Amino acid sequence: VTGAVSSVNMRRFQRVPKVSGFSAKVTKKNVNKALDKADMFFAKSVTMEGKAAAIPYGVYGIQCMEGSAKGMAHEKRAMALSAAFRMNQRSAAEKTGAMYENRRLALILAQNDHQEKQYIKYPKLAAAALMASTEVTRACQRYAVPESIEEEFLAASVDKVNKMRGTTASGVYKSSCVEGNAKGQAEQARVAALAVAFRSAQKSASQFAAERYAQSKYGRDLFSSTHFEEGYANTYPAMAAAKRASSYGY
Amino acid sequence: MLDAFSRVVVNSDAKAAYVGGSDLQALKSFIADGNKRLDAVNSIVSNASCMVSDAVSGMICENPGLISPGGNCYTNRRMAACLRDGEIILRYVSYALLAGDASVLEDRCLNGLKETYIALGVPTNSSIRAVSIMKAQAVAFITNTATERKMSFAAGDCTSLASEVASYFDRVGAAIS
Amino acid sequence: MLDAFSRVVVNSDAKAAYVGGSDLQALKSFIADGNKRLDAVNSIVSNASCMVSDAVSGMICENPGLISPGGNCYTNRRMAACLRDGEIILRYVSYALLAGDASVLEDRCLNGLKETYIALGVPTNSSIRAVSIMKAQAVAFITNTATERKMSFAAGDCTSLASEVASYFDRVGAAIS
Amino acid sequence: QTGLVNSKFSARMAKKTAKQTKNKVDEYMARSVQ
Amino acid sequence: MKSVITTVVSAADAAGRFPSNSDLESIQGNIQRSAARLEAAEKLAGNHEAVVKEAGDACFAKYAYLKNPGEAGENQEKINKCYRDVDHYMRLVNYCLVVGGTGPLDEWGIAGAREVYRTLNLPTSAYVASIAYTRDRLCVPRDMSAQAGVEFSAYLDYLINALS
Amino acid sequence: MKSVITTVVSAADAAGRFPSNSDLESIQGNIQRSAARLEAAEKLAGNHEAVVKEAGDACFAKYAYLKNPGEAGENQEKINKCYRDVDHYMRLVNYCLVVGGTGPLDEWGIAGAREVYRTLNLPTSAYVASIAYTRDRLCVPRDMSAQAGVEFSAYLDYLINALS
Amino acid sequence: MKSVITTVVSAADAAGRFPSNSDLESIQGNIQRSAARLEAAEKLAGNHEAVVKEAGDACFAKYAYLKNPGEAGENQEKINKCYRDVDHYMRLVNYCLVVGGTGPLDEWGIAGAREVYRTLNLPTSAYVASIAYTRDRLCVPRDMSAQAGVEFSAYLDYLINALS
Amino acid sequence: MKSVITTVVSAADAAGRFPSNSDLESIQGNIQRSAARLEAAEKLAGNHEAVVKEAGDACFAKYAYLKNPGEAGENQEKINKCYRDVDHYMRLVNYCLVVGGTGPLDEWGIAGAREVYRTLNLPTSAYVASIAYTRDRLCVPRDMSAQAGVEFSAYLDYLINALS
Ligand SMILES: *C(=C)C1=C(C)[C@@H](Cc2[nH]c(/C=C3N=C(/C=C4\NC(=O)[C@H](C)[C@H]4CC)C(C)=C\3CCC(=O)O)c(CCC(=O)O)c2C)NC1=O
Ligand SMILES: *CCC1=C(C)C(=O)N[C@H]1Cc1[nH]c(/C=C2\N=C(C[C@H]3NC(=O)C(CC)=C3C)C(C)=C2CCC(=O)O)c(CCC(=O)O)c1C
Ligand SMILES: *[C@@H](C)C1=C(C)C(=O)N[C@H]1Cc1[nH]c(/C=C2\N=C(C[C@H]3NC(=O)C(CC)=C3C)C(C)=C2CCC(=O)O)c(CCC(=O)O)c1C
Ligand SMILES: *[C@@H](C)[C@H]1/C(=C/C2=NC(=C\c3[nH]c(C[C@H]4NC(=O)C(C=C)=C4C)c(C)c3CCC(=O)O)/C(CCC(=O)O)=C2C)NC(=O)[C@@H]1C
Ligand SMILES: *[C@@H](C)[C@H]1/C(=C/C2=NC(=C\c3[nH]c(C[C@H]4NC(=O)C(C=C)=C4C)c(C)c3CCC(=O)O)/C(CCC(=O)O)=C2C)NC(=O)[C@@H]1C
Ligand SMILES: *[C@@H](C)[C@H]1/C(=C/C2=NC(=C\c3[nH]c(C[C@H]4NC(=O)C(C=C)=C4C)c(C)c3CCC(=O)O)/C(CCC(=O)O)=C2C)NC(=O)[C@@H]1C
Ligand SMILES: *[C@@H](C)[C@H]1/C(=C/C2=NC(=C\c3[nH]c(C[C@H]4NC(=O)C(C=C)=C4C)c(C)c3CCC(=O)O)/C(CCC(=O)O)=C2C)NC(=O)[C@@H]1C
Ligand SMILES: *[C@@H](C)[C@H]1/C(=C/C2=NC(=C\c3[nH]c(C[C@H]4NC(=O)C(C=C)=C4C)c(C)c3CCC(=O)O)/C(CCC(=O)O)=C2C)NC(=O)[C@@H]1C
Ligand SMILES: *[C@H](C)[C@H]1/C(=C/C2=NC(=C\c3[nH]c(C[C@H]4NC(=O)C(C=C)=C4C)c(C)c3CCC(=O)O)/C(CCC(=O)O)=C2C)NC(=O)[C@@H]1C
Ligand SMILES: *[C@H](C)[C@H]1/C(=C/C2=NC(=C\c3[nH]c(C[C@H]4NC(=O)C(C=C)=C4C)c(C)c3CCC(=O)O)/C(CCC(=O)O)=C2C)NC(=O)[C@@H]1C
Ligand SMILES: *[C@H](C)[C@H]1/C(=C/C2=NC(=C\c3[nH]c(C[C@H]4NC(=O)C(C=C)=C4C)c(C)c3CCC(=O)O)/C(CCC(=O)O)=C2C)NC(=O)[C@@H]1C
Ligand SMILES: *[C@H](C)[C@H]1/C(=C/C2=NC(=C\c3[nH]c(C[C@H]4NC(=O)C(C=C)=C4C)c(C)c3CCC(=O)O)/C(CCC(=O)O)=C2C)NC(=O)[C@@H]1C
Ligand SMILES: C=CC1=C(C)[C@@H](Cc2[nH]c(/C=C3N=C(/C=C4\NC(=O)[C@H](C)[C@H]4CC)C(C)=C\3CCC(=O)O)c(CCC(=O)O)c2C)NC1=O
Ligand SMILES: C=CC1=C(C)[C@@H](Cc2[nH]c(/C=C3N=C(/C=C4\NC(=O)[C@H](C)[C@H]4CC)C(C)=C\3CCC(=O)O)c(CCC(=O)O)c2C)NC1=O
Repeated sequence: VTGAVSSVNMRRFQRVPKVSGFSAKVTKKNVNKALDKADMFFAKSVTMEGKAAAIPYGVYGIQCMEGSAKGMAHEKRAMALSAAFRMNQRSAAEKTGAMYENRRLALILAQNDHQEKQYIKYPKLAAAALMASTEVTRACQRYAVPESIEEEFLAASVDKVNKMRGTTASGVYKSSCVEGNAKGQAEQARVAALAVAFRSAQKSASQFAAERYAQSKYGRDLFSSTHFEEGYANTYPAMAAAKRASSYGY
Repeated sequence: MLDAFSRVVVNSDAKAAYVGGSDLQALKSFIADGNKRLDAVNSIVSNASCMVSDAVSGMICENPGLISPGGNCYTNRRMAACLRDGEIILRYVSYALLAGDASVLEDRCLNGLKETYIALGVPTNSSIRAVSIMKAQAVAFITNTATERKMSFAAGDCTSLASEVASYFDRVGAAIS
Repeated sequence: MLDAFSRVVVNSDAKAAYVGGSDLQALKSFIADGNKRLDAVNSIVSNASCMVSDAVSGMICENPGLISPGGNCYTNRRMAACLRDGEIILRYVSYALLAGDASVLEDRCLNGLKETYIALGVPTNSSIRAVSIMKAQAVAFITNTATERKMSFAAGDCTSLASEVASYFDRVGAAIS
Repeated sequence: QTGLVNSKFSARMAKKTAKQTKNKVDEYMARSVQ
Repeated sequence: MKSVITTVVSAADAAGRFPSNSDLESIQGNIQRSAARLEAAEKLAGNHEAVVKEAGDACFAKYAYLKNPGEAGENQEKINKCYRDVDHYMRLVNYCLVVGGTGPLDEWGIAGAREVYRTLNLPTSAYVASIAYTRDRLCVPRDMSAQAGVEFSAYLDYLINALS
Repeated sequence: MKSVITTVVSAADAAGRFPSNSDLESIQGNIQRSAARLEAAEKLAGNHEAVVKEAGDACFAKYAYLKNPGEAGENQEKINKCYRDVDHYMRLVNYCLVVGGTGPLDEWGIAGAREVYRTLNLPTSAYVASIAYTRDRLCVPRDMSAQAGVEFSAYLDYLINALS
Repeated sequence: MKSVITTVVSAADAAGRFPSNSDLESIQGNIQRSAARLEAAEKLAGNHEAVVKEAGDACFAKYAYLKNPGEAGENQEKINKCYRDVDHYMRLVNYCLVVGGTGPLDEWGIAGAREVYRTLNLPTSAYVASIAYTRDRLCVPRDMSAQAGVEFSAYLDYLINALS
Repeated sequence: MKSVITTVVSAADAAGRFPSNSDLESIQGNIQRSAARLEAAEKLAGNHEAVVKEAGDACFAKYAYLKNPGEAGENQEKINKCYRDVDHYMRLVNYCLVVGGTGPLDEWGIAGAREVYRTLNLPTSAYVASIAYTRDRLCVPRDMSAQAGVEFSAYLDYLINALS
């Protein structure tokens, strides 16, 4: 056995951070590499806390089904984990524009002044704080059943604009709105989403009453600035429930 | 959802009655043959995927109009969904066989099936025939009376639980028709 | 998430072999003290509402500079948060004692907890002092040697479980220090 | 999913809306007085 | 209504699956603890009167200031209500053994009761002085069997854990 | 993976609860079966070199077209990878005989299964020719105890009903 | 049904635009290249009674195991059933010939195709046994013209490559 | 830039499908149609300094209030910054010929152009009046061929309908 001394690169995880010079360059890029991992624990802390209201007393609920046939549950996160690759594949202005859009919407539902600071500094938390609020207070499109044939037109009228930002300035398709990546996945997304739809209209009689007032409150708090804008939200809740947050493509 | 134990208390909380040993003799008579319940839940999942293949071919052989353009079970998409929902109602009635009583079948499967099976145009006479296949097949497994298969169970009296699951497909046929 | 039973199969499948004789010896014995293991965690979850104040007032009365102005437990919102992380840690440790493996402990509770507390500014020394009281409380609750609560128990040994729960708390202390 | 207008195939809302229950309580009350 | 049944069949539903072996396995163990938690019911359902009789003065021997004017127990029907309210708690636990889970308490006594007691200005410490007496007024070999008394204490301290 | 306790400890993690008497009675079921169900798990371990030569040759003798060129079983050494997939899988049934539930079979033998067979022209009906014959070679008086046989058949036809 | 012109009047409907210069330039290709694929429509619809006949007997020449009991083709009532299924497949490719795109296949012969055959035990190898033979069976002057053979085959293997 | 082929590959990517015969037919109509619309591009590129001179002062003839003190074209540097914008829009309609669609106009010349002209007090009627003078002065058998003229004019009015 020859006496192999430890490498000089292996020794460079044993030094002290000094300020003046190249030492600050490596000190910066390992701090924010770990500040990113703080947000991923910040975002996950509120993600399963809001999810903890969905399962109310330990028994699971019909809202949080992930599949209904044999292969239905397993194919879901193949779409999800590849969509996460498509989210961070965006450009600069698609990303910084979505940073400042959530900072305009998270700022107008924060109850605390600490909670305001938690959304400004950590952008992956301000994102999932919006998304978790719509899951528990069911103000998504995927939970809104329109109560009339005009509302099904009125909800269809607004998401034609919401789908219109899933395409670029010239009309070619963005990477955001996309329903498949492999042979047969896009058809499997269709047979998935109807079981969400049959169970969205399968709530109790006491929970349709709750999100009726909530989606009306959801539209007139974050998107409405005038009196007519809070008239379509008071009168047709599902039309206000389909108002997305403009950082998506769909 | 409720089980065979959340049935006795809801019929006492409506009268504010203490659950004493007057009606606890039937809960002592529930666990008495309580082995044979899950010794019957094994008798569905053991060959579950071939069950609806016996059903939908029995639906096609009895009513052969579904293969025509205009029959519901026509296309590869529309045969799939009938193959998809022939399983799903079998899954939920296995829960009602398991849980002791059918308060989960009437709350997560029948909650709006009768209206989406008239607003879509699904033939309710073949639908009650699809159920009528899978009611007579359960009593060929829970009584070990399959023609192409025997199953090793401890032999005894179990047919009171055979009429139990026969009381349950007569709750899903009594839902959509 | 893994447990003690599912820890065996991964190491059995690290080298792609069966389970023979030499592996289930720590599994046929693991179900022997499993009846003690239910008696173990029934003691910890019966008192965790009483334990978390018994361990967060101790970290105040030792270092009283936390409730000073500008301290990390100063306002009434800071205190309500710190009373909740001490209920989360005592919730996830109680999972790992029932699982018999710390695989649940640093995927759902501890992975990234350190640099979260780095960015928040939660003091790392006053947090181990918070944790270790709950270690010294659980070992005095498992072996029934609390000062103020003697419970009814089957007579026999229990120090092996107190040895196991003492190996989970210092994983929390090591992960953030 | 999207609205019924575009990008979706089959029908929805197998749920008795608030007008739809008003017709049935009318009809039961009418068969009784009949 | 949480139990060993409705937990393994509701979680299995979200994955879209049949009863597995493990879902079958737990309800075998439901019959193993069956003979104890059934047995504690008819003793509680048989002598519920004297148990809630000793549960209410334990509110009062610790706090006799409730009989003051301006307080929670000033007239008779504010105390005649009170013996019934802990009776409802001592009847909820009889429902809580028979299902064998955290079923009846989490729906009918724990959900939102933090605002029922606060806004009506009831002392929430007066409730936990009552049920933390019957938890240790109970003998192990005399009251019931030694094993069923392990379950009976196991629910009262959960209720003690909840209101406090 | 999906054990008897990993579900019931995550069904209380999701609600943020502490494990109570529904979550604890579930593990009493992991004793009164696991005494019986572990009688067969190591019986599979010793004779595991003979079960693959029990079913894997009765497959090729019955579905005998597979030895022509233009098939998957055309050459000699590709047959060995088709023999390896029997003790890849009933290896996993031994692994799921010990962990109580079906978890290590689902993540390692069912998740991501059908996409590979449908691409690489591996007919899954010739898979179940071996396995449902292995399902019907279990001679439960001679082979093992009674109840560990129906804990061996039940994990076996879980694989027929999911390859199908 | 996806075609050459509904893939551009839907892409302009998505952006909320009027019909631009680009989408008209597409439909010019649905004049020139459209003439060949509708010329080939009369080749297939005129002799469809025998391309189901020269393909169905090739199924029972390569895979000769299906006539046995317990198989997919156990009797006569299912053999002609199998012969019937070949007739549907190029019927839709005649529909795809006149529509211009892959319209009546992705909705009718691809949508949920694999989920059906896996239940009733139908090999995708036996469905592509019919189609892959008749793909490179035709000679370019006799069956149709030269460039129509480029149209017919490139629509033929699409049903092969997606079912496999 | 939206063009003939970027939209059909982006609609095939957004469903995950391979390039079909639909997308391969849609470029057949790009081959014959390029042989017309190319011949306006080099024709305009060779003679752009005479088009924008005529099309420039045909704005200061229709509106001569622009040279009043306070308005857009008051001094000579502001007049030169008007002729340059005509030369910009002549480039982006030269680019739309060679790209094959409306792409380079509504990326660099239409998007946001409503808000710059409103803020900087530029009248958009003066922009469509300098474009429409070029659209009507177009001798269809002299300046180009027939089908090069139906394509060169089809972008000059898409720009007009954009700016109003
Ligand atoms: C402040 C300076 C200060 C405290 C606050 C208090 C905290 C403390 N407690 C221990 C040891 C235990 N604490 C326990 C918690 C409880 N005891 C009970 O009996 C009830 C159930 C619960 C209160 C609701 C327990 C069980 C112990 C173990 C022994 C026992 O039987 O009580 C310590 C560490 C030990 C030490 O340092 O002496 C601390 C700091 N003590 C304070 O000094
Ligand atoms: C109500 C929502 C919820 C909570 C809370 C939770 O813990 N899980 C979901 C529902 C749920 N799902 C299962 C079982 C599975 N869930 C999935 C989906 C996962 N796969 C993914 O790619 C992602 C994105 C990160 C997720 C969440 C899958 C594949 C399964 C297993 C399917 C199988 O074949 O077993 C359960 C528990 C039941 C179980 O079997 O674990 C719950 C509550
Ligand atoms: C993203 C939101 C989209 C915009 C914007 C748009 O214009 N079109 C969307 C993307 C897109 N999707 C397809 C093709 C399919 N999409 C499918 C999913 C839908 N079908 C459903 O049943 C459900 C749930 C109810 C959904 C979302 C399916 C299926 C297809 C067909 C896949 C195939 O292989 O044929 C396309 C291509 C154009 C088209 O409509 O086919 C685009 C651009
Ligand atoms: C499939 C192999 C299953 C299986 C299923 C069982 N099916 C049973 C009875 C049954 N079978 C049919 C359809 C059959 N009869 C027909 O005339 C035609 C074709 C036109 C077919 C496919 C029906 C309608 C019924 C219901 C009762 C009846 O009418 O006979 C059955 C019970 C009897 C037995 O087989 O012993 C079983 C077990 N068997 C299996 O093992 C896999 C899972
Ligand atoms: C050390 C932590 C303790 C101690 C532990 C022991 N417990 C013993 C036995 C025991 N515990 C239970 C209850 C447990 N089993 C269940 O099924 C349920 C509820 C679902 C629970 C909480 C039972 C049933 C038993 C068996 C005896 C009985 O019939 O009650 C025990 C005996 C040996 C053993 O089981 O391995 C010990 C040593 N005992 C102590 O002295 C300290 C305080
Ligand atoms: C007396 C020493 C008690 C006490 C009792 C009071 N309770 C009062 C109101 C009240 N309490 C409950 C909860 C109880 N009733 C139930 O039905 C159930 C379980 C399902 C429980 C736990 C309710 C729902 C109500 C309102 C309706 C009612 O009057 O029963 C009350 C009156 C307060 C007021 O009216 O403002 C009294 C005096 N109060 C005490 O301090 C101790 C604990
Ligand atoms: C009646 C509605 C009209 C009229 C119609 C005719 N148009 C004729 C020919 C023609 N137009 C275009 C340009 C247009 N066709 C395209 O394919 C595209 C882009 C994809 C565009 C913008 C073309 C290319 C042609 C064909 C002749 C050529 O090579 O340029 C036409 C000629 C006869 C025919 O259709 O074959 C007629 C009658 N003409 C009229 O006078 C009235 C007003
Ligand atoms: C032999 C060439 C085949 C084969 C064919 C069989 N198919 C059987 C039943 C069957 N096939 C289909 C799909 C069919 N419907 C469609 O709409 C289309 C195209 C769009 C097709 C191909 C369905 C829906 C059914 C069930 C109803 C029916 O009988 O038609 C079948 C009988 C199976 C049985 O006994 O139940 C056979 C033999 N089988 C083979 O092995 C190769 C692949
Ligand atoms: C062998 C069992 C491994 C393997 C080893 C390779 N390591 C290579 C470079 C390298 N190795 C180490 C490890 C060692 N040196 C230290 O100073 C310390 C402690 C601080 C340790 C553990 C280091 C740090 C490095 C990088 C530094 C350097 O050598 O320049 C290496 C060369 C790869 C190449 O030629 O580019 C190999 C092959 N690789 C293997 O696959 C097996 C598993
Ligand atoms: C609503 C505010 C959003 C929206 C979100 C989407 N959710 C999608 C899938 C999905 N998300 C959840 C989590 C949900 N369950 C909970 O228990 C809680 C709170 C603790 C929440 C938010 C579930 C159960 C599911 C279904 C299973 C799955 O993940 O597939 C989803 C589709 C992504 C996908 O297919 O994977 C979206 C887009 N939907 C909206 O349109 C608004 C913006
Ligand atoms: C098959 C034996 C039937 C039959 C079934 C069809 N169902 C179709 C659509 C459909 N099916 C269900 C039932 C099921 N899916 C669920 O998710 C749930 C509960 C959660 C249940 C009970 C639903 C809800 C739907 C609508 C959603 C969907 O599109 O799948 C269908 C095709 C409709 C279409 O695509 O146009 C068919 C053919 N039809 C029959 O003839 C027999 C009796
Ligand atoms: C001439 C027909 C108009 C007129 C135009 C003026 N435009 C002035 C500035 C200006 N113009 C544009 C759009 C143009 N510039 C670009 O870079 C591109 C795309 C590549 C386009 C289409 C912009 C963005 C700007 C502002 C920045 C700049 O100065 O270049 C302008 C000067 C404004 C001023 O100095 O006050 C004039 C005068 N004026 C006319 O007389 C008619 C109305
Ligand atoms: C998790 C998996 C799991 C199971 C499947 C059951 C398995 C099981 N079944 C029975 C036992 C039995 N099972 C049946 C059931 C039947 N006999 C018949 O003739 C019919 C075919 C069928 C339904 C009527 C009968 C009649 C008995 C004996 C009655 C009794 O045990 O009291 C017993 C008690 C006797 C024994 O030790 O085997 C057990 C443990 N328990 C489990 O833990
Ligand atoms: C849509 C397109 C389309 C077709 C191509 C034909 C397909 C076709 N060709 C032949 C029949 C034939 N086809 C050929 C041609 C050839 N034989 C070969 O082996 C060579 C590879 C190739 C030379 C070019 C010959 C020589 C026959 C007659 C011999 C025979 O196949 O029995 C037959 C059987 C006889 C019959 O027509 O009934 C059929 C169905 N029909 C159609 O509808």
